[PDB]
Amino acid sequence: KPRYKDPSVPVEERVTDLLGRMTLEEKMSQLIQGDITNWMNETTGEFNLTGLEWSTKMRGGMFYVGYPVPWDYIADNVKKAQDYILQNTTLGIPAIVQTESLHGFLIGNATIYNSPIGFACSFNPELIEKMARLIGQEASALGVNHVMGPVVDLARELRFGRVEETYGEDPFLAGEIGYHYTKGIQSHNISANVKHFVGFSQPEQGLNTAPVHGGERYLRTTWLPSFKRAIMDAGAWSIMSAYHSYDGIPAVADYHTLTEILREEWGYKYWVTSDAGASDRVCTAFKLCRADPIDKEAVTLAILPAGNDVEMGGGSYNFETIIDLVNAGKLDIEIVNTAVSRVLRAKFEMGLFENPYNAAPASEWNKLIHTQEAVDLARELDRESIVLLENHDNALPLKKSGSIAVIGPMAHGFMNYGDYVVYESQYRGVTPLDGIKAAVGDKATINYAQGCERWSNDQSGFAEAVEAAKKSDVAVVVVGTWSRDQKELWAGLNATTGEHVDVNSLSLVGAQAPLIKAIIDTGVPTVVVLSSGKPITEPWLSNNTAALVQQFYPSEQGGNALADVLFGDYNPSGKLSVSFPHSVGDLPIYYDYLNSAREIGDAGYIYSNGTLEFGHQYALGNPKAWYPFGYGKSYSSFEYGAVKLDKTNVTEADTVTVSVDVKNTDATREGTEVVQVYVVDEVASVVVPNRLLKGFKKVVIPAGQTKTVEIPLKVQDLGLWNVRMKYVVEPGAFGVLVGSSSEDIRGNATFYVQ
Amino acid sequence: KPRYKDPSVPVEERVTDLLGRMTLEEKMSQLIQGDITNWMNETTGEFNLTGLEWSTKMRGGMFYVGYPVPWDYIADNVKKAQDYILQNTTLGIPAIVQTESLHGFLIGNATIYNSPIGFACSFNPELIEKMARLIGQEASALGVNHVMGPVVDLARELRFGRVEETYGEDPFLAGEIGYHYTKGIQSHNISANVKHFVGFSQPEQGLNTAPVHGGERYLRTTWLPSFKRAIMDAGAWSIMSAYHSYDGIPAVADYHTLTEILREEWGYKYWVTSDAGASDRVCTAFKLCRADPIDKEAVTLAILPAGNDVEMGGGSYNFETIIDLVNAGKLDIEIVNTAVSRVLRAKFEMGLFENPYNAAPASEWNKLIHTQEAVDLARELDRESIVLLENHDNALPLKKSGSIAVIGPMAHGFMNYGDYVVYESQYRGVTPLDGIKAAVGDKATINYAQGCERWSNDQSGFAEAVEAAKKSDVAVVVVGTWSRDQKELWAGLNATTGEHVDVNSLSLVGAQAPLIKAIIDTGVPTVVVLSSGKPITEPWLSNNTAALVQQFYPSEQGGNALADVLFGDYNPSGKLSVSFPHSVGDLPIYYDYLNSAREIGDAGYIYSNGTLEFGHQYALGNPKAWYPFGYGKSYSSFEYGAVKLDKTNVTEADTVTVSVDVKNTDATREGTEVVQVYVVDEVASVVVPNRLLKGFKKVVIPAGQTKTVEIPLKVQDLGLWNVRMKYVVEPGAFGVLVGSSSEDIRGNATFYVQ
Ligand SMILES: *[C@@H]1O[C@H](CO)[C@@H](O[C@@H]2O[C@H](CO)[C@@H](O)[C@H](O)[C@H]2NC(C)=O)[C@H](O)[C@H]1NC(C)=O
Ligand SMILES: *[C@@H]1O[C@H](CO)[C@@H](O[C@@H]2O[C@H](CO)[C@@H](O)[C@H](O)[C@H]2NC(C)=O)[C@H](O)[C@H]1NC(C)=O
Ligand SMILES: *[C@@H]1O[C@H](CO)[C@@H](O[C@@H]2O[C@H](CO)[C@@H](O)[C@H](O)[C@H]2NC(C)=O)[C@H](O)[C@H]1NC(C)=O
Ligand SMILES: *[C@@H]1O[C@H](CO)[C@@H](O[C@@H]2O[C@H](CO)[C@@H](O)[C@H](O)[C@H]2NC(C)=O)[C@H](O)[C@H]1NC(C)=O
Ligand SMILES: *[C@@H]1O[C@H](CO)[C@@H](O[C@@H]2O[C@H](CO)[C@@H](O)[C@H](O)[C@H]2NC(C)=O)[C@H](O)[C@H]1NC(C)=O
Ligand SMILES: *[C@@H]1O[C@H](CO)[C@@H](O[C@@H]2O[C@H](CO)[C@@H](O)[C@H](O)[C@H]2NC(C)=O)[C@H](O)[C@H]1NC(C)=O
Ligand SMILES: O[C@@H]1[C@@H](O)[C@@H](O)O[C@H](CO[C@H]2OC[C@@H](O)[C@H](O)[C@H]2O)[C@H]1O
Ligand SMILES: O[C@@H]1[C@@H](O)[C@@H](O)O[C@H](CO[C@H]2OC[C@@H](O)[C@H](O)[C@H]2O)[C@H]1O
Ligand SMILES: O[C@@H]1[C@@H](O)[C@H](O)O[C@H](CO[C@H]2OC[C@@H](O)[C@H](O)[C@H]2O)[C@H]1O
Ligand SMILES: O[C@@H]1[C@@H](O)[C@H](O)O[C@H](CO[C@H]2OC[C@@H](O)[C@H](O)[C@H]2O)[C@H]1O
Ligand SMILES: O[C@@H]1[C@@H](O)[C@H](O)O[C@H](CO[C@H]2OC[C@@H](O)[C@H](O)[C@H]2O)[C@H]1O
Ligand SMILES: O[C@@H]1[C@@H](O)[C@H](O)O[C@H](CO[C@H]2OC[C@@H](O)[C@H](O)[C@H]2O)[C@H]1O
Ligand SMILES: *[C@@H]1O[C@H](CO)[C@@H](O)[C@H](O)[C@H]1NC(C)=O
Ligand SMILES: *[C@@H]1O[C@H](CO)[C@@H](O)[C@H](O)[C@H]1NC(C)=O
Ligand SMILES: *[C@@H]1O[C@H](CO)[C@@H](O)[C@H](O)[C@H]1NC(C)=O
Ligand SMILES: *[C@@H]1O[C@H](CO)[C@@H](O)[C@H](O)[C@H]1NC(C)=O
Ligand SMILES: *[C@@H]1O[C@H](CO)[C@@H](O)[C@H](O)[C@H]1NC(C)=O
Ligand SMILES: *[C@@H]1O[C@H](CO)[C@@H](O)[C@H](O)[C@H]1NC(C)=O
Ligand SMILES: *[C@@H]1O[C@H](CO)[C@@H](O)[C@H](O)[C@H]1NC(C)=O
Ligand SMILES: *[C@@H]1O[C@H](CO)[C@@H](O)[C@H](O)[C@H]1NC(C)=O
Ligand SMILES: *[C@@H]1O[C@H](CO)[C@@H](O)[C@H](O)[C@H]1NC(C)=O
Ligand SMILES: OC[C@H]1O[C@@H](O)[C@H](O)[C@@H](O)[C@@H]1O
Ligand SMILES: [Ca+2]
Ligand SMILES: [Ca+2]
Repeated sequence: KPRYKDPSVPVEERVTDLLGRMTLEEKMSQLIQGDITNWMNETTGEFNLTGLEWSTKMRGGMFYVGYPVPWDYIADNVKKAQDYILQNTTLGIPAIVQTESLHGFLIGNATIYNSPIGFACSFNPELIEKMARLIGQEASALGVNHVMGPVVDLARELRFGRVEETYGEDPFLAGEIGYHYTKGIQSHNISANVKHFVGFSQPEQGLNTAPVHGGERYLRTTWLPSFKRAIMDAGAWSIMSAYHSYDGIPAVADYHTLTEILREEWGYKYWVTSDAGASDRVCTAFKLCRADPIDKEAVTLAILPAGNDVEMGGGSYNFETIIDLVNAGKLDIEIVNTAVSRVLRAKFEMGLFENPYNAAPASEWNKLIHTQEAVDLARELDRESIVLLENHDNALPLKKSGSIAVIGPMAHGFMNYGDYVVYESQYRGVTPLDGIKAAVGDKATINYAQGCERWSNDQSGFAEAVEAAKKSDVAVVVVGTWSRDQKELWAGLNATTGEHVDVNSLSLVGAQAPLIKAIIDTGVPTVVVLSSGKPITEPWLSNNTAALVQQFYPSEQGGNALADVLFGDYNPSGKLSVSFPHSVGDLPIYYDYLNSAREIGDAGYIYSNGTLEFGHQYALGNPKAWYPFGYGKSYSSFEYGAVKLDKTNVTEADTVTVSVDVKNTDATREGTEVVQVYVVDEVASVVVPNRLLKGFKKVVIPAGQTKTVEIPLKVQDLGLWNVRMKYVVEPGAFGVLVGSSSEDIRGNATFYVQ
Repeated sequence: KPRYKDPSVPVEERVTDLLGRMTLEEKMSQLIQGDITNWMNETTGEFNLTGLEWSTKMRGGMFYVGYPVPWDYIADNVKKAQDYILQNTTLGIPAIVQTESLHGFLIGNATIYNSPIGFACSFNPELIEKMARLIGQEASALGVNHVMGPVVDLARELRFGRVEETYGEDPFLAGEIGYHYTKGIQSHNISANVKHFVGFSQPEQGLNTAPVHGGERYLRTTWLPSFKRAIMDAGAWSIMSAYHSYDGIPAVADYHTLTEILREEWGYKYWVTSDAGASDRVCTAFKLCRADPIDKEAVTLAILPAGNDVEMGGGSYNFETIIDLVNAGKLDIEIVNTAVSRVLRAKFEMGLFENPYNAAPASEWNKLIHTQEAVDLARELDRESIVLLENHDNALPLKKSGSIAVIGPMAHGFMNYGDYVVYESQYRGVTPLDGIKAAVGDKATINYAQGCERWSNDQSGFAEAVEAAKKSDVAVVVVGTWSRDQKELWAGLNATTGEHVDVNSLSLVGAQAPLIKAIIDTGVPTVVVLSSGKPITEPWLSNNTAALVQQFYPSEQGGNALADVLFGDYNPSGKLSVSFPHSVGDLPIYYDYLNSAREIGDAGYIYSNGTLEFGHQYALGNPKAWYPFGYGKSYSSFEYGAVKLDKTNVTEADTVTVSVDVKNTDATREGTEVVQVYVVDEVASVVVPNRLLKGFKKVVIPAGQTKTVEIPLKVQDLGLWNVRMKYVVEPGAFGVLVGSSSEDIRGNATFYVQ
């Protein structure tokens, strides 16, 4: 009876015991990612035993299963791989089984939630946790025990294609959502995988994987906090390192971040994997070794001792030279032993040695995957993510009567999903047109016209659209950006957002802006719905439409959720997770800019009648956000009382509770507000962000009633990185600005740290 | 009599002697900038004795004289200040007498050279040195002994209003020009003033004085090298610190840069002044101390011990609290003593204690200022800075015969000077129209038409322009950007470039692009001249005009210089000092991007007929330069032979000389080429720039002849900053790429470092 098999023995002693029974070859095998296709034929489902035996021996620690196949192909062949480990290897080390989960378990006919940038707008981390739990349920059903999420990168570069995959631009919010997500996944003993460590998503020129300029204080002030919450506090069992270099040091090879910060400072106990092909990039993109033939040893010497424990597939599998480098004396066995230990500790605490078989039987899959609870939750969360940008003279909510024109490329014909959905997902789900027809039934006339193709400047289709609008009491125009599923994205089909789809303009592409202009000119009240993955720059829309609504890439219930809002069954509650600029010329546009930024001189202006009004910052434009972070209106209005602090004179050990009474001045309907708390460190030893979101609360306030909102601020989380790169909460004054948005402040107070 | 007065005693013992006799009140007075208007009425020229006595006492180390007044107001009131120091103070410490010299001595009716971004295109640093020498002549004639330049900031953020004030985007070329300029000035015992230390010109959003994101490897690799050549090798007697923060440490308050790098590592012997009001900014913009009432003590404690010796005017004169900080035990007298020493040491090296009186007599000023030598040099340097972008079917050079149309707002009416020009300068100089009339005389008919105003979308004038085109054999259209003189810029008049004039678009403002199209559509061969202070994004110009010419902001001879190129008396030789992007959405665009940047995937495209070809980087745009760094054409073609290296296997200590034979293949005419040499560090320990200019040579090659060019590369200048932030020249291969531009490479070789 070997000690590592005994669950009453403590985790460290189990790891120590298993580690001393392993050959170097078996150690290597834990640190190299395999793939299910090594033994599963992707088109037929046929099983290659030889392929299984080799993959287990050479790269058996964990394997990827994200292919667009039927459910049984994954379940049967995961099961066969775990049967084989258990009965046909000496040590029986269970496999970690990897897929994508970003806004849904990446398999055909599982539940699709709205894209991350969108559900960040909900400001509802409890509901996001519920989502992660149901995602975990769907994945666990087929034998998966690891998911490659959450993404805790920040949307600080709007031209970048993966903005949609983030939880917005603010460290705190992305931190809270990442924590709740990770916790909901790990409730099912499924490993999360926090990505992409660290500083990834401010690439130069906005281009996918390009390097990032920045210093250490910005890394520690802005980029790392969202990793810290998911890692230390939610106990994430795995981390993915990134494709970029940060101030010239590749993320996959950065000792300072991967070892000094992650292990020494934060106490991280588990493993880091490279991104896909990111090992090879060390020679091929960064030029830190010879690319042809690729210097496998150099790759390994750069990334394993830095702290990147596991090499992912998609590269040249450079970690096969581990054995050679250990025998040459060039790599100490302890470095390997530490990486292996990190992988095994994860597996013990996940419970994999006790229950390695995860999958439910074939007959239960339909009762675990795409359940009503999950569908309903997708509608609920999507509905709570929609942001009302504008609403003039009670144009919304619409009446369920009269005639309604439904116009635009995004209104029907295809579901406008974000990236990280499976092939052909776009052919199911509730479109905006579907949603509107089902909301009105027989009580109103719906006049549908496509208007234009999203990918064309052709205006052929405008006459049909204009006619639709002119014979209607109101017009809804659905436009935006679009992405592609995992097959069509990498086959090169046209898109405006997603991984490896970066833009040099945030204006509506093609015929979409003229389409809107054609409908407005009819004089019919025109509501624009932006259906998209990131900000869109059309400032003229604000005051030239009846109303303007933002639904970031929808869920499979997108159209029901949109109509819930359009017709008033749900009073819209979303707040912006990311700031909207006036133009791509104005970037970056994040609300948390350091003091001495943004607010400098006078802005100029180009009028639509042709007049130029010259200014300075800028000569003919405006560096201020068109819409700031945390902006969002309601059909109700909210009145804030005096802000009240439970403590005024405090120590860095204390918690200052922010209190404020919020009244719903709407007599007829219940309304939801997101009370936001911004902390300002008034006087500092180094330059700090002008303001920071440090707490918030989403509250449902009955018509005419008042609710008391309490938001805790832990003083220890409000510090800075001083000139010696030490974290300190300096004695002095801290402003507390409480509001409806990052600019829309309704009250303030001040506490004093001693 | 005292040892500090003795020119045989060495400088360090002179400084010691003088310092030991000074009161604390006298030491303060050295470190606070005065102003000549403290005793000279700007309007009348009347003398305030009281004012002089107060200024000398409290702020008499140095004073500013950059006011738009007559020559005698500066000369007489400078002399009265130096007379008063000698005769009526105890110690007789002569004043440093400060003005602006950026592209000309800043006083009415002096010689105006073309803007720095322009003269960097000459790639002719010996000629720039002559310019700096004549500039020193004009300044010295009126008693000035210090000039606030060169600008060694890099043009890395094209939205920033001060691109025109830099020598382009490249560290090497800015370092060479800065050195030569610094030497030309100091040849007259006029102190140079290397600005703006350090990392100023990549402000967030491009806004004036906004903070900069970057790490220390970027600072060391890219920003510091231009400072280093001017400071360490040219022996610059002063430095000015900047308005910005770099990774959240204010430039004015950065011990690491101002002291550890600048003194401990570079051995810099002299003094640093703040920028204008930059002291106050520690509290007011950066919020590192109370702003109202401003914490003078805290400002002083932040900047003086960091290594910023001297406080400029334009703030609250916070250094007046030095005396109080010393009395309270909070500031060590030795900090003050070192700052003063630095100022006094500079004064001794300048020879000021031996010759306090600079000025020439009133009767000689017309023989020292605006001489034919300076004026002619202005034309020569300007014509050498013009860059030929396109020239289809030998449209250029033009014939001095037939009819010529001269069109556009910048062709006549005003001179399109850059910033750092004095009030009403724009009403003198040679316009493009002036120069074109003088070139042809009566041999050609010249048909003028303004076309449009630069500041208006009004197209009233287009008929007149079209008409002028239709009755000419060829058309010249001069459009671009504009700036303002020192009064008009700061009184808020309209502009597209200049200090505090930043832009969110690089497209032609107003009617200028439709003006061009109107003239083109007429069928008449159209030559476009771009007259501007930064890149302009109009890709369609390249293949829809007969020729395309860049003239960055001209000298007072700009029209002649332009005419000299257009009609072929001078064969154009300019090469770009900065890269031209396709759009403002494509930024940044510098040629020296780190490996893994710029060249990532396929680019999309928007056809003029509306068709959309979707790509990836970007969906509908191109991140590649429209015109790269070092691009420039000739009326001749150049054929490059084999690149040879005098040494192949070398050490850190050696110098590798590059050699190549270049043939002018034009039978009829002499041609100038700028052979440029790029180094590639092929395999590195950290991520380095993809290629860097490390050498060039401008060569005049006769018709049909071949000329051997030799460019030296010192190996110790080709290193990087490794993972421990040490400078090292790592053993291995270095590629040598020899070319007509940073893209257009014609030959190569490799040497190896052992
Ligand atoms: C079953 O799996 C093995 C892989 O383990 C396959 O064998 C490989 O065949 C390819 C041919 O392209 C060779 O390049 C490799 O060197 C082989 N590797 C090994 C380890 O055998 C085999 O082709 C698979 N068979 C089927 C029918 O799918
Ligand atoms: C997650 O994994 C842990 C580890 O296997 C599970 O906790 C154990 O459950 C058994 C009962 O089957 C208990 O006797 C042990 O005391 C528990 N161990 C620890 C360390 O807590 C847990 O049940 C699994 N959770 C889920 C949701 O499957
Ligand atoms: C953008 O993508 C769509 C595919 O979603 C392209 O449309 C198809 O084009 C082919 C012709 O090449 C037709 O046979 C298909 O029937 C079209 N499908 C649809 C749904 O229209 C579209 O042409 C692409 N556009 C651009 C500009 O690349
Ligand atoms: C001559 O210079 C002195 C400066 O020493 C001027 O005196 C100042 O007068 C103004 C009145 O507007 C006050 O704000 C200052 O506080 C005074 N300063 C001092 C130190 O006395 C004097 O007014 C000047 N006279 C002129 C130009 O005619
Ligand atoms: C620049 O200043 C230096 C220092 O005052 C001048 O050099 C001195 O000139 C005297 C006679 O005129 C010589 O006898 C000394 O040997 C020189 N001293 C040093 C230290 O060089 C120099 O002439 C000045 N240059 C100009 C152009 O005015
Ligand atoms: C840009 O500035 C110019 C001056 O260079 C303005 O033109 C002047 O306008 C005033 C009227 O306000 C007149 O008194 C002058 O006669 C005008 N000068 C010229 C040369 O025409 C111009 O209006 C400004 N434009 C904008 C849009 O601000
Ligand atoms: O429909 C509601 C109104 O009943 C009222 O409560 O104000 C809400 C917000 O409207 C303001 O902000 C958005 C802008 O578009 C409006 O002009 C402004 O009144 C609204 O939603
Ligand atoms: O007019 C001269 C010609 O004598 C010849 O030598 O080529 C020169 C360079 O021309 C090329 O580059 C610029 C493009 O505009 C041309 O079409 C291309 O042939 C030219 O200036
Ligand atoms: O057996 C399951 C079904 O119960 C479930 O509802 O659909 C799954 C996915 O299969 C369809 O969509 C994706 C493609 O891979 C298949 O070809 C489709 O039939 C089934 O596996
Ligand atoms: O978020 C990461 C991406 O950065 C990256 O491009 O793809 C990853 C998924 O990689 C899988 O697919 C490709 C295979 O080669 C790998 O082995 C897989 O793990 C994302 O999670
Ligand atoms: O006397 C000199 C002239 O010799 C010189 O050529 O011009 C100088 C500047 O004079 C004009 O420009 C600046 C303004 O302040 C003056 O009032 C102008 O006349 C003269 O000082
Ligand atoms: O290049 C610097 C600029 O950054 C700054 O804005 O102005 C300086 C000139 O300062 C003079 O003008 C204003 C006065 O208050 C100062 O005392 C002067 O030295 C430029 O050199
Ligand atoms: C899967 O099976 C089919 C033939 O039955 C074949 O076309 C395909 O290449 C197979 N793939 C592998 C890896 O064996
Ligand atoms: C695994 O081991 C068992 C013996 O316990 C055997 O029955 C089975 O066939 C083996 N399978 C493989 C694939 O080696
Ligand atoms: C729309 O009008 C409102 C009120 O007049 C104004 O505050 C807002 O700035 C305008 N928005 C835009 C984008 O012009
Ligand atoms: C254009 O709009 C602005 C609005 O105030 C105004 O100054 C100007 O007179 C208008 N111009 C024309 C041509 O109507
Ligand atoms: C906070 O402390 C200051 C210390 O001077 C005191 O004036 C003030 O009364 C305190 N406030 C409260 C609410 O106790
Ligand atoms: C200069 O003198 C005039 C009148 O002689 C006076 O009105 C003006 O204020 C003075 N200027 C300054 C700046 O003192
Ligand atoms: C300066 O000194 C001399 C005495 O050498 C005296 O004649 C003159 O009046 C003094 N000037 C002033 C302004 O005090
Ligand atoms: C102009 O045409 C040339 C020659 O075909 C081509 O290489 C170049 O890319 C074109 N430039 C632009 C900006 O269209
Ligand atoms: C637009 O130009 C492109 C040039 O390749 C061509 O393919 C396309 O057919 C043109 N447009 C139309 C409507 O024919
Ligand atoms: O080239 C690398 C890329 O190739 C694609 O096939 C994968 O799906 C991506 O996730 C991967 O990063
Ligand atoms: Ca503070
Ligand atoms: Ca090397």
